[PDB]
Amino acid sequence: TGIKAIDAMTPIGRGQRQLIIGDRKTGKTAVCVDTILNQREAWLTGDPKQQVRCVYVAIGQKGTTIASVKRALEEGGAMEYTTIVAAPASDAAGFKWLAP
Amino acid sequence: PAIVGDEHYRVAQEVIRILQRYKDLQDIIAILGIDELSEEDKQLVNRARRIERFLSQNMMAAEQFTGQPGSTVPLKETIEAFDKLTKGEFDHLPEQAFFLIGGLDDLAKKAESLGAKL
Amino acid sequence: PAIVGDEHYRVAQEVIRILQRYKDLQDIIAILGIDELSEEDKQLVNRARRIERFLSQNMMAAEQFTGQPGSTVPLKETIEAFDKLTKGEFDHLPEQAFFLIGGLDDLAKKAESLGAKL
Amino acid sequence: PAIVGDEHYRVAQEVIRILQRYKDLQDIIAILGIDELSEEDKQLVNRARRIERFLSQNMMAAEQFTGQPGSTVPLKETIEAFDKLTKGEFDHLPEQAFFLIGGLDDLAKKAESL
Amino acid sequence: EAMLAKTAADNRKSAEQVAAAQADYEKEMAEARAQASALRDEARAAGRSVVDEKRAQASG
Amino acid sequence: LADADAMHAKALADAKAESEKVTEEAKQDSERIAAQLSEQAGSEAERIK
Amino acid sequence: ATLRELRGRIRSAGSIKKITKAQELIATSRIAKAQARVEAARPYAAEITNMLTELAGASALDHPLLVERKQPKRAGVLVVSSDRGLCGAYNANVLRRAEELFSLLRDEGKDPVLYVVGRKALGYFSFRQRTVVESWTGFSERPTYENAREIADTLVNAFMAGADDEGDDAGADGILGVDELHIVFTEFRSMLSQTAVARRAAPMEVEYVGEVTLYSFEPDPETLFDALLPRYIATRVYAALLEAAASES
Amino acid sequence: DVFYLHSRLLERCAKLSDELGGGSMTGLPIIETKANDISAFIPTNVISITDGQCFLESDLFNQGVRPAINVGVSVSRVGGAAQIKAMKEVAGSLRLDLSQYRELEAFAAFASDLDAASKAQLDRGARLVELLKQPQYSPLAVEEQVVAIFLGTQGHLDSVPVEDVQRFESELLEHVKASHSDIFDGIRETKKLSEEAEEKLVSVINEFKKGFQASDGSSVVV
Amino acid sequence: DGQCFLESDLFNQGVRPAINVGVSVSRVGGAAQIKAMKEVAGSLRLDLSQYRELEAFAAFASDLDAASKAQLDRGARLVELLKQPQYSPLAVEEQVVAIF
Amino acid sequence: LVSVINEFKKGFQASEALDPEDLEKESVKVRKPAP
Amino acid sequence: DLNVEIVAVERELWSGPATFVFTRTTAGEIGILPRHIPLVAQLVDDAMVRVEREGEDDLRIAVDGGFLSVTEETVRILVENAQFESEIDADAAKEDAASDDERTAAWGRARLRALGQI
Ligand SMILES: Nc1ncnc2c1ncn2[C@@H]1O[C@H](COP(=O)(O)OP(=O)(O)OP(=O)(O)O)[C@@H](O)[C@H]1O
Ligand SMILES: [Mg+2]
Repeated sequence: TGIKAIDAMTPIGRGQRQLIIGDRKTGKTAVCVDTILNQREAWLTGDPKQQVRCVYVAIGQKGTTIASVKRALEEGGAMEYTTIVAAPASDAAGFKWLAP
Repeated sequence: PAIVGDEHYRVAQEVIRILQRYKDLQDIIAILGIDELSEEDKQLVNRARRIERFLSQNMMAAEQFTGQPGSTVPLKETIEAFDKLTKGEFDHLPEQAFFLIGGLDDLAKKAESLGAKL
Repeated sequence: PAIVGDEHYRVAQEVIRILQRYKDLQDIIAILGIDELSEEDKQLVNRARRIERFLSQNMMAAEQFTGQPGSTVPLKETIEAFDKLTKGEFDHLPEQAFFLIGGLDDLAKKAESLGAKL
Repeated sequence: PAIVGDEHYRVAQEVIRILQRYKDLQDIIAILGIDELSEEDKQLVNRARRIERFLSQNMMAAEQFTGQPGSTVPLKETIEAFDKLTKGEFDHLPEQAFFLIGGLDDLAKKAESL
Repeated sequence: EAMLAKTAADNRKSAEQVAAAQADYEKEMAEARAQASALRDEARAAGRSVVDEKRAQASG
Repeated sequence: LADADAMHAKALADAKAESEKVTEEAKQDSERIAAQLSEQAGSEAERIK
Repeated sequence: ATLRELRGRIRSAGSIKKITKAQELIATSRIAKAQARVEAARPYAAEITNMLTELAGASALDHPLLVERKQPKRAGVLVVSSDRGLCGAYNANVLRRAEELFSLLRDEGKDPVLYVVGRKALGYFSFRQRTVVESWTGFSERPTYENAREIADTLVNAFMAGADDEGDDAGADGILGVDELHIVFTEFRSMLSQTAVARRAAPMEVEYVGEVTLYSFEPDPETLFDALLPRYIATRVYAALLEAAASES
Repeated sequence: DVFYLHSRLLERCAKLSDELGGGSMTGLPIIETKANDISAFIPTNVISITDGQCFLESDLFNQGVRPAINVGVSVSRVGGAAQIKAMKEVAGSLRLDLSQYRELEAFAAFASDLDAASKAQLDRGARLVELLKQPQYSPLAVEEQVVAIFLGTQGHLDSVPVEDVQRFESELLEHVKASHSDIFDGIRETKKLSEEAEEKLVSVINEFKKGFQASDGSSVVV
Repeated sequence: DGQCFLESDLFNQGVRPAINVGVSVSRVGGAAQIKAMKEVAGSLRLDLSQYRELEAFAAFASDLDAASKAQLDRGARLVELLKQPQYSPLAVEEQVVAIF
Repeated sequence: LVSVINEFKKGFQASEALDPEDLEKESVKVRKPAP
Repeated sequence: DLNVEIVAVERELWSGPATFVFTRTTAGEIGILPRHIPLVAQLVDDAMVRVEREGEDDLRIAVDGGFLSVTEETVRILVENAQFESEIDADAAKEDAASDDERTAAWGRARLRALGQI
């Protein structure tokens, strides 16, 4: 993930499911975006055994928040290997239910 | 005051105020005992303990449980006793002297039985 | 830091940290008193009380309630004032001097009115 | 006692008492160090450390990790061994000798090996 | 008597002068390291100003 | 006394020597930092464009 | 709302738990230190007691500090308390002992004179409206010999000023002294037991022990005894202060 | 069937066998709790489903602990199997160090009353807490993380003031990458910290400490 | 348009009417008062709120400062002033003089 | 009003024991016998 | 050889064998040798104690509130306070000396005498 706390105290392996749980405005999206950005060097390696393709599912977020996340990924060059599946707050309950 | 008179009402309100202050202090007391309270608060807490014990009484219908005959206290004696107790005139008597008794005469007899003197 | 700037972000984070520490210490101060805190904790508590008072402000829309005209504080003045607070540059002023005022000029005036001086 | 007998109950209760007292002293040991402890406290701490380490055992499933095979201590053997430990008949032996062993025979062999 | 007093004051002078020399050496070391740190910080600050004006120009 | 004075002089000579050495190293590090930051700023400008 | 309140109360209780446990361990360490100080003080007290015994044996037992004042009417009571308040019933016990001593003194016909060590007794007597002639504060946890010597000087001076006092007039002294000196303090018998006790320090009485090369005194036994007895009073005050500090911890 | 919803969603994240190409999908579900009540229905279900949890807390965030991960309750059931050997070595002591630090933090003002071991533990814990702090949008490569954790857990931050740790760390990492990048190379290619690399790193750290200056101005050497 | 919060705790401890000043408020404010009352009672509610805050905070301050003691004394006097028995109305002028 | 207040303020009128043996006695030891 | 013991009110300061003990009682200068007769004297207000050992330099001590007790076994020196030669600084020995206060001046003179410059 590139985050010292996670990579040292709660390491994540490939194929694991690591929940990020917390109250609002605690940095959950920050941690996930940092992980996606950290995958940049692995992507540049070019070797599929090292490369990590990223999917970011946004459920129930306002469209401008998704735009901000995409902007952050652009800044770090992460959108070259990242796909965003967006079901913003205005979407029907069907899309919010199906996006994951 | 309009119905029970000014003295009855005043004594009742003073008793309630002391008991309310004791209830408020319960939070501190539960953790730290009474030794961390100011001198005024310590005095008030001792007075409140004595008041709350003295509000108890040996009831007529309680004899079947304890074998102790009940007592009846006239209203004037009750007002006088609680006036004195709120004034601090019985601060020297032990708490148990106030427990399950009638009027001031019973308080005197029980305090004597416990070695204390009124 | 990217948008508001390094100084604004730094001062805001310091204010939030001080207020969080004060929130943590509130219960200890309530039960065991402030004397049992460490020296740095006492200093932080004084700073935090002054900071929470200074975050208060007399608003124009509130003149109908307080009967006091409102004030407007430029952002740079706010940042400088709270930077001074977080450094303890106003610890000698009574905390009441920080209540419902504008900038540092209003703070100096109120401190003069209360007998202090910055 | 009605199920496992009085001897087992007494030995287990004594072990529990010693371990609980040691746990109580753990905070003092951590903060102020073992120096502040009383002499009786130090003796109890040593005895409790040896007891808590003799509760460890070389398990059958642990062989694949540590090549040593596991042990099966009979109930009476365990009862008597922990009775002796509580009474204070092994406090002279080093602590390391109590790691991952079976009954008293293994304890003697590991003590000799040290 | 004067030779003895000399010997004494001279020994005292040497004993304090060794310490004074060590203190002065440490002081100049600290001053030079502080100057180096100030140089590094000023270089970083100038670079930050450069990137900030670059941001302003690019935004415009 | 002679030994102490000579040692003090030699210590001050070493003081200079090392002060100039560290100042030179600081100048080199400052130049390296400036070049690195300028390169990063150029990359950021490319990204902005 | 009720659950939110309960969770807040739980957080508060946890913080209080942490602080009290930390203070309890710190008090353990402080007890060790205070006991060390008491033991360190012991030898000087014992040996000076032996020297005072020798001088008293080889001198006329007529010192003003040893003679009982006829029809005494004042008592100098020194109540030793703590500056800090988280000590449980320590101050309450000391103050009950002092109050009982005051009642006994009133029965004996002496008006007590109050000297206080520690802020808690100061507050107690301030609420009780009992005037304090002079008080010391700020050294209850780790008293030094300087503090004890100052207290002993004050008490001994008050005792001396009481020799010429008749009725209520100060006499030629110009100061209305006291005819007796008492110390109320907590003796540290052991970790579980710490008992408030009142002991009279002046006028020291004499009890004779039957029997065991004699000693030589410079310049003479009388001057040595006179110069040593106040030092003994200071030593006893210091020992009491250290005992009070240990019992407070 | 809401539990079934999330469980069937999250069981599709897996590490496939080599017979199926050995590919994998790692899941990072995010859950928003209210008033930090992790016993609510959906937090309970998702916690049950997943392999580990990173609990983020507002109190830690406001304290400056960012990312605000509560390492006391955060767990990873995969654990060391998901770390490289170097990180496994340097991160071995972090758990106990931080737990002891949280035990001792009540005695922060009483370092005189603490024996040497406890005061050292408290100082090390403060250093490590500062060490785990990270700015936003700044992922660290595994080798840089290993070097930083090495600094923290090998006593190389003991001589540094607490408030400086972060800067020190960052600066030192920039120093190595600029002049001693062979350490990072070694760590990355071998995924372990060799003895020679460790000695070179210690020497580099000490020289940098010589060059470093604390915020208060005092030297950080020795 | 605002509320008067009556509390049994305040009532029992002698504060009658048992109005909890901290939470009681009027949304009309000075417009609902005559000029004299508005003049002599502009900051009364805030002053008593701050007084209650300080009193709670300074419940164990062994050594308060002069300003804090002044605030506590003034607040206690104001609290006593606001006490009022049942069936004892005051004309607005009398209230103005009392608050003065 | 303030003058009236000050005049009125000038007019205003604002309203067991120890057992002697329990008291331990410090004494000076005399190696000699009783008198 | 005889056992000397310099013991303060709080902590015993020194104890060990010695060959000679010089000091200044109120009567006059006194020198004690191993089998001196039992004696009890009072050191002068600005006394100094010089303990001559075997194979080591004389140990010089400044004493405040002194009392000498020679016994068939050992020699003891009691001090309200005492400072060794190493632990004494000339400057404060000077400003402290020549001061108005009697005890301050005596302590200064004792410190000077222990130093040697008198
Ligand atoms: N490591 C960090 N250092 C500093 N600020 C951070 C860090 N991580 C997050 N933040 C800031 O904290 C705030 C909350 O971050 P973020 O929105 O990622 O959290 P969240 O829990 O997902 O929030 P939300 O409930 O709004 O979705 C943002 O201002 C973010 O910039
Ligand atoms: Mg988010």
